[PDB]
Amino acid sequence: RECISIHVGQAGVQIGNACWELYCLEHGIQPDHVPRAVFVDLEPTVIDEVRTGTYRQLFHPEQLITGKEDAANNYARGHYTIGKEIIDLVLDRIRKLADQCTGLQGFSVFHSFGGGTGSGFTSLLMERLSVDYGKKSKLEFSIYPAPQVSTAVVEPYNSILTTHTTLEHSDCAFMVDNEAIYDICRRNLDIERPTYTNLNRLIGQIVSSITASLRFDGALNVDLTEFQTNLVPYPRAHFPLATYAPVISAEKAYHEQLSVAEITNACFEPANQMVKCDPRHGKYMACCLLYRGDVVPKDVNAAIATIKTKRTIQFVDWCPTGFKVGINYEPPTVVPGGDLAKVQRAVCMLSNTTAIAEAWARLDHKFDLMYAKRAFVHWYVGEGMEEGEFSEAREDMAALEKDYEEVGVDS
Amino acid sequence: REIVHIQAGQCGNQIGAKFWEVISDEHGIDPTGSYHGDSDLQLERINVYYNEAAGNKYVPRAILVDLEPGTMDSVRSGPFGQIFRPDNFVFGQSGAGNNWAKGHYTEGAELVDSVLDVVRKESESCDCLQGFQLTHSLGGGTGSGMGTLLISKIREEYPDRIMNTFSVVPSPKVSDTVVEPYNATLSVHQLVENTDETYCIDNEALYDICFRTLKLTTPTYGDLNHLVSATMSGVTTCLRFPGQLNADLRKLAVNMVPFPRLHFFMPGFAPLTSRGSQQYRALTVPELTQQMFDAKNMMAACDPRHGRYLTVAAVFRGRMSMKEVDEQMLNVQNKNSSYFVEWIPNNVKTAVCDIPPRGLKMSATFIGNSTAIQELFKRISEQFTAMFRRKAFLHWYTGEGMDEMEFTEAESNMNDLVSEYQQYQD
Amino acid sequence: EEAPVRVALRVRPLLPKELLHGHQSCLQVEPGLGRVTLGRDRHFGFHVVLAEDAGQEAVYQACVQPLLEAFFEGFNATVFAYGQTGSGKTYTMGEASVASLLEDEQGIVPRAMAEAFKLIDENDLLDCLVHVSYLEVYKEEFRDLLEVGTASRDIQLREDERGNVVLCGVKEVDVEGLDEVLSLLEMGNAARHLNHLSSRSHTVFTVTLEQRGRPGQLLVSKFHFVDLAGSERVLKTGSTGERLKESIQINSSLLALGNVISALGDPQRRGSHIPYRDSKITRILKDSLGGNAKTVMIACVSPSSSDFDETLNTLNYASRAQN
Ligand SMILES: CC(=O)O[C@H]1C(=O)[C@@]2(C)[C@H]([C@H](OC(=O)c3ccccc3)[C@]3(O)C[C@H](OC(=O)[C@H](O)[C@@H](NC(=O)c4ccccc4)c4ccccc4)C(C)=C1C3(C)C)[C@]1(OC(C)=O)CO[C@@H]1C[C@@H]2O
Ligand SMILES: Nc1nc2c(ncn2[C@@H]2O[C@H](COP(=O)(O)OP(=O)(O)OP(=O)(O)O)[C@@H](O)[C@H]2O)c(=O)[nH]1
Ligand SMILES: Nc1ncnc2c1ncn2[C@@H]1O[C@H](COP(=O)(O)OP(=O)(O)NP(=O)(O)O)[C@@H](O)[C@H]1O
Ligand SMILES: Nc1nc2c(ncn2[C@@H]2O[C@H](COP(=O)(O)OP(=O)(O)O)[C@@H](O)[C@H]2O)c(=O)[nH]1
Repeated sequence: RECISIHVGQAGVQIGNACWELYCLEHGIQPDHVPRAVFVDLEPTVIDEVRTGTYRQLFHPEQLITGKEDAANNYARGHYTIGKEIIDLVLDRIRKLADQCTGLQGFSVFHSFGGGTGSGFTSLLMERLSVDYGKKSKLEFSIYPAPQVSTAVVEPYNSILTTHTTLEHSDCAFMVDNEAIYDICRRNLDIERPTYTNLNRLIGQIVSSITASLRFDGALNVDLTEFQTNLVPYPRAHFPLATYAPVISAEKAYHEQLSVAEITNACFEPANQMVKCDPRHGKYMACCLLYRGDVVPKDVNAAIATIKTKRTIQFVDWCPTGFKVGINYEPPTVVPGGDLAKVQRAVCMLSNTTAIAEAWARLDHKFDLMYAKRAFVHWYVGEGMEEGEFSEAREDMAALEKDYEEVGVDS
Repeated sequence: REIVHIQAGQCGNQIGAKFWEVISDEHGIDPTGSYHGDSDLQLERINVYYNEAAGNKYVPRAILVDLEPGTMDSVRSGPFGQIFRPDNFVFGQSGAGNNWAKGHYTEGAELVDSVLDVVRKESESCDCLQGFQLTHSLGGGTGSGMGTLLISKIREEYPDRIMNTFSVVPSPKVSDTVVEPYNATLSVHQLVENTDETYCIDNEALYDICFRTLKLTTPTYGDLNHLVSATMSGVTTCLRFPGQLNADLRKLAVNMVPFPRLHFFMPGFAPLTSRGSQQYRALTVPELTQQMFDAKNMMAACDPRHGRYLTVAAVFRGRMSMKEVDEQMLNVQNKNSSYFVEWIPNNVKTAVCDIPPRGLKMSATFIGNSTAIQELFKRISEQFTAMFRRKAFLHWYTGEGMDEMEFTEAESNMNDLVSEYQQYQD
Repeated sequence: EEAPVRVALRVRPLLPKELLHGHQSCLQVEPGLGRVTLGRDRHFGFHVVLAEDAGQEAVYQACVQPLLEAFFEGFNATVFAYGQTGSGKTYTMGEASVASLLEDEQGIVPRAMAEAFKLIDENDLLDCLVHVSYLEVYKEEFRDLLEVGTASRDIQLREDERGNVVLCGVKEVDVEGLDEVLSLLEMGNAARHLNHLSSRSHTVFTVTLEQRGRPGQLLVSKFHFVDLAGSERVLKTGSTGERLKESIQINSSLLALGNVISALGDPQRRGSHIPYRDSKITRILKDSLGGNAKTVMIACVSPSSSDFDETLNTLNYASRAQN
C-alpha cells in the first residue's frame, strides 16, 4: 500500500537514488526497517554506485538485480536476448514482493527512452505485467528526448520502437524533457551549474508529492486510479504534463508575499512546464492539481477561476470537464545538500493538453530522416527486427498523432 | 567486462608499451608491486584489463607478438618489462619479412597457432569476454600481415565480441621506406571485413601536434606513443570507471557507424598544452570543446573540415555539467552546420566520465568519423596504383605464394570504399 | 542497350497442415492475367504469374530456357528462388529432392543439365566442356559443399581488372553425364549443413561454360542456380535458443540484400554507390545485377494469411524489383 515500484535504466536508477533519497528523508526514515522497491540494470556499474557508499546498508542487497552483460543501448538488443536472461528473475522478485505486500496499490515505472536499456526491457516488461497483473494500475515513466539538446545517435529509434508497444501496456504516463529543466535551474533556481543529480532531485520532488504525501495524512487524498480515469477521456492510454512550481532558490525567499496563487499561476506560464512544447496552442483537456502545505482555498477559487476565465489559455471546447484537485497537508522537505528553499506551500500540477503531438512531430519527422537513408538497419535486424517493425512503429505513431489531433480543436 | 591486449609488429611494442606506462600509473601500480593507489575507486572494475593469478601481484592481460625478437627483448628489459608474465610471450627468431604476405602466409603463419593457444588460455581464463584491442602498424608486414592474419582467424573463432583496430596508416608524404604502400593495401583489404572499430592514426599529424601546438622542437617517439596512450587511456576503461552517462565499446560501435562498413575512425585528445608555460586560468570542459574540433589537434592525415561529419562521440573526463556540455554540442550543431551533415540530427554522442587523470583537473576524449578520410585512402590509392604500374616490386610477394589476382581485388575493394565515402560526402 | 530485369512470381499449393488449421487463401491466384490481387486493392505487375498447380517445365520454358538460349550469347544469366521459410524454394529449382517418377518433382536443374547435355550433342563446333561448383553461404562464411573439409581462410573470392569475380578453394569437376551431375548434387546436398532440419544456408550452384570466340577473344558465359534462404522477419515465436543464433545472422543478410537491390530504381534522394561488399551472397551476385548480364526474378509466396504481410513483404521484395 505504501506503494512498491521499479527502476530500470541508468537515469531511472539514479533518479531513484535521489528520489528514493527524498522518500527516505521525508517520512522520517532513519539511515538504518523496510525498503520497498527493486533496482534493475544491464550493467552492475550503475548499481554499484548505490552498492558501495551511502544507501548500501539501508537495502537488503539480495534484490538489486544486475546483469553483468553489455549495457547495450540499442532497442532490439535490449528487448531481445540480452535482457531475456534477466526478465524472469525480475518477475520472480516482483511477484515475491507482490505476495509480501498486502493490497498492492499500483505500479510506477521509472525508465528512459534515451537508450536501449529502459526501452525494450521496459517494453516486454510492461507487456509481461499486463499479462500478469493487467487488472491493476500502470504508470509508466520515461524521460522524453530533447528536440535539439539530444544525446544518443539512435535518439529516435529507442523511443519510436518503444511507443510501438508501450502505449498498449500502460494508461497513465509522465514524460518530462531535460531542456526546460535546464531553463528552470538556469533561470529560476538561478545557478549556472545544472547537475544530473539536481534534476533527479526535481523529479524526485514531483513524485515525492505524487503519492507518498498522498498516502500521508491528506484530507483530499486521491487514488492513483483517479489519474487513469480522470486524465483520459478515452481509454487509449495518453499522457499528461506534470510540473512542480515553487522553483525559487534560497536567495529568493525573502519574499513575504508568496502564496498559493503565485505558484498556482506559475503552473500555467508556458515556458515553465518542463517540456519544450509549451501551451502556445495546446488546449487543455485535463488538469489535476495536487497541493500540499498550508494551502488556502481563496487562491484556489480566485486563481483557478481567473485561469479559466482568462480565455487566452483556452481549454478543449467539446470536452472541457478537465479539473481534478486534491490537497495534501504535509509540506515538502529540504534535501540537506539540495536547492529548494523550505517552502511552506507547494503545488504539483499535471495536465493533459493538445500540444504533445507537436512534440511527437518533433520526434517523428526527425525519426523519418535517419530512416530515409536506411541508416541503422543492420544493428536491429542484426538483433531480430525487420523493416515491417519500423513501418508498424511509423503507422502506429501516425494514428497516434491523429488521435491526439481530433480530441482538441475538432469540436 | 574483460578485454585482452594484442601488440603485434616491431612498431607495436612501443605502440602500447607507453599505454602500459599509463594505466598502471592510473591505478597506482609499481613495476613489481601492488595497488598502491590511495583511492579505492581505482580498483572496482580493474578486471577489464587485468587478472590476478599469482594473487598478490597484478598481471596485464596481454599478448606480445613479434616476428623479430630483439624489439620485444628490449621491451622486457624496459622499466615495465618485469610486470609481464613472460610465458605470455610468443615470438620467433625467424626473419621478420617486410613483406605483408610473408607475415601473412609463411612466417607468422606457423606461429599463429602458438598465438591462438594463448588467446584461448586467456579468453576463457575468467568471466565473460568483452573486446579485443589490436595495436600494430601497417608500416611493414609485421603488424599488418600477422595482424590481419590473427584477427582474420579471430573473427572466425569469435564472431561475437568487438575488434578494436589501432592501425598506423602512413603519413601521406613523410614516408619510412618507399617500398611502403603495398603494406597498407593488402592489410586494409582484410581489415574492413574483420573488425568493427578502426582507430587509425597518422604520423605527420603526430609531428603537427607534438611539434607546433606543444612547442617542443624534438619529437621523441616515446612522446608520440605517449600521446596515443592518452588516446586509449581516454577511450575504454574511462567508461569502465563510474560515469554519469558512461557508454561502452558496443554503444560506440552502434553509434559511430552508419553501416557495417564501419568507416574507420579518427581520434583526438583535447588538453594539448606545453609543459610549464601554459598557466592559463581558463581550463575546463568548455576549452576541451573548441579545442576538439579545430583542424589541428587531429591525429588524421587529411583536414577533417574538408568533408562532412557523420558521427562524432566525445568522452569528457571531469566533474562537469551536461547543460554546459550539450549546449556546446548545440553550438557545434549550429556554427559549423554546413559540413555537419544534416540528415542525422545528432552527429554528437555525449559520454560522461567521473574521474580526471592522475594530475590534470579535467580532460576530454575526441573520437571522430567524418567523410574526410575519403582523401586519405584515395591518397593511399594514388600512390598504390602509381608504382603498381611498373610492377617493379612484384617479386618479393610472388616469392611468398601471394598470387596476382589478389591485388586488383584489393584495389577494387578499397576503391569503392573510397567511392562510397565520396557518395556520402555529398 | 540494356534489357530490364524480368519479373515473375510463384504461388505454392496449400498443405493440409495449414488448410485444416484454418489458413484461408489470402491470395488471388491469377496466372494468365499477369497480375495478382491481394486483399481488395493491392494489384501488382508481373510478367509471368505462376499458379499453385503450375508445371516445372512451364517454369523452365517461361524464364530459364529463354536464358538458356541467352546462355549461348556468351553472357551471364541469373535466376534465384526467393521465399519465406516454408515457401518451397527446394522444389522451385529441383535440387535436394529425389522422386524422379513423373519427373515433375525434380525441377529446373535436371532440365537445364539434361538439356545442357542435349546442347553438347548439337553444337559440336565450339570447344566446350562444362565445370560447375556447389558452395554454401552460412553465417557469412563459405564452405565447399563438394568437399568434406576445406579451410575458410582458403575459400576466398577474387576480383580482376576486367570486372569479374574469381573463386578460390573450390573443388571444380567437369561434366560427363547427368548421373555424375546428380551424383554431385546428391553428395553435395548430403553435405549441406526436423525434415529440412534447418533450411538455413544459401546453397549456390554455379554452372560455368566458357565459349571460345572465333584462339582469340574468349567469351565467358556463366549460368546460376543460386538457391536463396527463408525470409522470416517477425518471428519471435519461431527460431529460439541456439537455433535463434542460426537464424539471426542470416536475417541481417536478408535485408542487407534487400537494402542492395532497392538502391537502383529509386534515385529520389542521392542514390549512392551500391553496397555489394556488405554480404558474401551479394558480392557473388554483383555480376547478377544490371548491365549486359541477364537476371530474372522468381519468388515463391504462401497462400496462408498468417504470413499475409510477409507475403506483401515478399511483394515488397517484388515491388522494388525494377532493374
Ligand atoms: C604539474 C602538472 O599539472 O603537469 C601536467 C602538465 O603540465 C600537462 C602540460 C600534460 C603533460 O603531458 C605532456 O607533456 C605530454 C608529453 C607527451 C605526449 C603527450 C603529452 C604531463 O607530462 C602529463 C600528465 O598527465 C597525467 O597525469 C594524465 O593522467 C595522463 N597521464 C599520462 O599521459 C602518463 C604520463 C607518464 C606516465 C604515465 C601516464 C593521462 C591522460 C589520459 C588518459 C590516461 C592518462 C599531466 C597532467 C602533466 C605532466 C606530468 C607534465 C599534458 O598532457 C596530458 C596527457 O595531460 C600536455 O598538455 C596536457 C596539459 C597538462 O597540464
Ligand atoms: N534527466 C536526466 N536524464 C538523464 C540522466 N542520465 C541520463 N539521462 C538521459 O538518459 C539517456 C539514457 O538513459 P539512461 O537510463 O540514463 O542510460 P542507459 O540507457 O541505462 O545507459 P546504460 O547504463 O549504459 O545502459 C541519456 O541519453 C540521457 O540523455 C540524468 O541523470 N537525468
Ligand atoms: N510450390 C510448392 N510446390 C510443391 N511443393 C511445395 C511447394 N511449396 C512447398 N512445398 C512442399 O512443403 C514443404 C515446404 O517446402 P520447403 O522447401 O521445405 O520450404 P523452404 O522455406 O523453401 N526451405 P528451403 O528450400 O530449403 O530453403 C516441402 O516439403 C515442399 O515439398
Ligand atoms: N608512433 C610511432 N610510430 C612508429 C614508431 N616506430 C615506427 N613507427 C611507424 O610504424 C612503422 C613500423 O612498423 P614495424 O613493425 O616496426 O615495421 P616492420 O617490422 O617492417 O613491419 C613504420 O612505418 C613507422 O612509420 C614509433 O616509435 N612511434
